[PDB]
Amino acid sequence: FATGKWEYGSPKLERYNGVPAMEILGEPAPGLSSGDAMAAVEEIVKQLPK
Amino acid sequence: EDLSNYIVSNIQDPLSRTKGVGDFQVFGSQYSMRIWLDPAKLNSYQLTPG
Repeated sequence: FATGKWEYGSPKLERYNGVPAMEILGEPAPGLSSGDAMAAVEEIVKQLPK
Repeated sequence: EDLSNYIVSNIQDPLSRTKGVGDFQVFGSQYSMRIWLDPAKLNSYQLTPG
């Protein structure tokens, strides 16, 4: 009375402030600051869905 | 009803975690899968609500 099939899931789920979220971490370029690095990150969220 | 569902789903918890907010009282509740039983069909199929 039972069968099975393969699917594609995620092993580690995470939430931030009560909503689903995903975590991206990195470093600035060598010889650069943190403020210009965060400013360079700040425009990339223009290119993501609604 | 959908307005109250939106308030308590997307709006309630961020302002409920803000500073100084001690209590929140909403007008209208969330969604819920309401199951209305009919007694005649329960009598016909020899069933209870239990």
